[PDB]
Amino acid sequence: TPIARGLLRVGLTPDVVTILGTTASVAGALTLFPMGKLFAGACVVWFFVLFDMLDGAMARERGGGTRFGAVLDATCDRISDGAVFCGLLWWIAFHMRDRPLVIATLICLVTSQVISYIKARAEASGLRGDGGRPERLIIVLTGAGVSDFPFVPWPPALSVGMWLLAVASVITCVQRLHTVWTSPGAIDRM
Amino acid sequence: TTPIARGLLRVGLTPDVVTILGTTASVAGALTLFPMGKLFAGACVVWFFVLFDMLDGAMARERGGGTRFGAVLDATCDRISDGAVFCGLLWWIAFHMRDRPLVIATLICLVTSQVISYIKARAEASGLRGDGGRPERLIIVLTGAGVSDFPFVPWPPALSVGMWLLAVASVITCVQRLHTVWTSPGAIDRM
Repeated sequence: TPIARGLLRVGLTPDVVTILGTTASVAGALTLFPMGKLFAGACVVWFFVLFDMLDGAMARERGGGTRFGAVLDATCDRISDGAVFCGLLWWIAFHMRDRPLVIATLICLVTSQVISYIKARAEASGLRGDGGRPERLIIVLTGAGVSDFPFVPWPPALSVGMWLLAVASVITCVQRLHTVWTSPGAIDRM
Repeated sequence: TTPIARGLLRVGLTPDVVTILGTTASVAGALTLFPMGKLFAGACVVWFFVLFDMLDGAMARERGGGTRFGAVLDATCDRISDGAVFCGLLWWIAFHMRDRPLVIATLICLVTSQVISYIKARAEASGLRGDGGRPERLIIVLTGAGVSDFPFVPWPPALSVGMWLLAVASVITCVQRLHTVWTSPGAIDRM
């Protein structure tokens, strides 16, 4: 929060900081992961996960965020996650011989979008759509970093990371739709 | 074509069930045919079930109302279905062609097909608008695919063309939609 104050000082808006963080996160994911630099990629993506929380600190230290800022931040989280899984997919698909893992990665790619989508769409209709994102990233990035750990790496960790997530994510989808289903007013006709 | 909705309502099928079955058939088709290189058949099937999913709305109108859950489920299903189309096409492109830029274009399409819808849903969740800039997206990629695998007289390049246009168009759409958020009433008031 002193960081947020100093970033305000220089002329950065919260929106600008989100876009730059997302741009840097995406570039990191798409530069490092396809090269097999999985640990470095993981550290950079975690960094910019954390660094993007500074948008809220900056908004608070300006007396307020905006609705657009909220929407932009969320959209950016989706873009950034898509980019994480796409970089990992590139490494996995073209530098390994684990097609089941390619499948698991694609499931993670799609479910990371859909899980968020269900929430936003549920809210757009006045229903709830949460339950079951930081921990999903924790799983896949820890798996990757350990797989490529600078010492005593455990290559299987990527696959374990991905497969767990893929299952966990699918369940989350089902869970979230259930929360939609059981929201008050969900079944009223209009 | 509301008598199909009439008859499916009679049998006891709700719009929600029809949406779930249509989406499942579309996903099975996309993930079964596209990775095999049967692009034309895959495009026909996906187009079929695109149209077949309109029957949920027909049933809702001829039922005195859809439901909120139904809307959410139908949209969620559209997202799943689009992910499946691009995932099957990607499998084909990535492992049975030698076109790395085309893989990139397909991944861009894969992600943007989600993000475009997301911007809309999230803006509405905040009381803003987030539309403008899907039917033509599928028209593009599926036409490219079907022509690429067109019976007897195929033109393979049509796939790469289809994807590359879509990828670009899709990126354009994303920024357009955010602009519509930005210009929504109340969007930039600080709170």
